[PDB]
Amino acid sequence: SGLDKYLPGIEKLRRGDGEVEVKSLAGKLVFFYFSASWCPPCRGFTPQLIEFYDKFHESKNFEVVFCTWDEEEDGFAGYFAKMPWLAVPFAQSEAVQKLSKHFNVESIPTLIGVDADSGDVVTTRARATLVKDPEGEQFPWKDAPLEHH
Repeated sequence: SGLDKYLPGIEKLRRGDGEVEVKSLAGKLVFFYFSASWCPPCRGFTPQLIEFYDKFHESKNFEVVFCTWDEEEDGFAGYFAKMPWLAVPFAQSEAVQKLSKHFNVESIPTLIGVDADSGDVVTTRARATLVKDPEGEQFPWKDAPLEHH
């Protein structure tokens, strides 16, 4: 895929106490969710993305991949246990730290959605738009063309 740029060499992701192949994300919009258990504004945003996800990840053809800023593995494990989507393994935090820099993530929560097939960036403002569009009437909230982000 186009995700090789963002998760170089990462062939699988965690899902629950299992694993899924990255290649299984083809054709979907893939949201990188930068968050952590210790982050105060993240605690109330997570459930709101969980509700959206449970509703629409199959019909709206998207996936969400937790990219943790947790540094303690029990914090990460505990937060990931409440989530219904995928994560970059805690053992591959270095890949998350590099992606965080790649997208200039300055604070969390932050959600970035990219096309899994081409790797283009489709939206960088979904954390701000989701809370005002719970039903996803403007999803995927594309970033406005012809500008900078």
